Amino acid sequence: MVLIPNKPAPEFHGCAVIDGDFKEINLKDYSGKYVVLFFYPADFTFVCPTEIIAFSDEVDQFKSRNCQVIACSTDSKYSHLAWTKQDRKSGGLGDMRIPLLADPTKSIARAYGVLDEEEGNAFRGLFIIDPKGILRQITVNDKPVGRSVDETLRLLDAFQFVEKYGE
Repeated sequence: MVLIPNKPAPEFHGCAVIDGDFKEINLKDYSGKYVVLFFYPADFTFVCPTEIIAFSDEVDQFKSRNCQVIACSTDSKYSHLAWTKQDRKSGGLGDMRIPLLADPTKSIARAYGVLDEEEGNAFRGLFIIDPKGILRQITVNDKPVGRSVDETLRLLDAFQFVEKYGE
């Protein structure tokens, strides 16, 4: 919808696969932490399992900034689980260090305004949310083009800097 920074981010709950298990997560569960919520389309893709792997591999950098990264797509909780079990060599996902939140009702994606209604999957949206649950950053790419880990870290730094100071 009309998503705007400096307003409370739309709340979301759902089943996410974490370390090979189904756990229910809620945006409120991360109160006190920064949250990067990023959506992707399809799954076991011939290109770009790599983008998700990219963020997973640098998960250390996000834990460092007191930030929880959450990946999300319009697939079922079971599809996600399958992607983890598939190794990286096959077009799979290998080991995952960040939660895959499943959005099969498409409601979370439509809530963050990133749903391609014509095709039924999400755009490449990225959202940064405050420890108080306030939206700080909105990024949406056309489907072919992916996201930088460095850019997300740069933004996280800027926001956390302003949070401590402001100049």
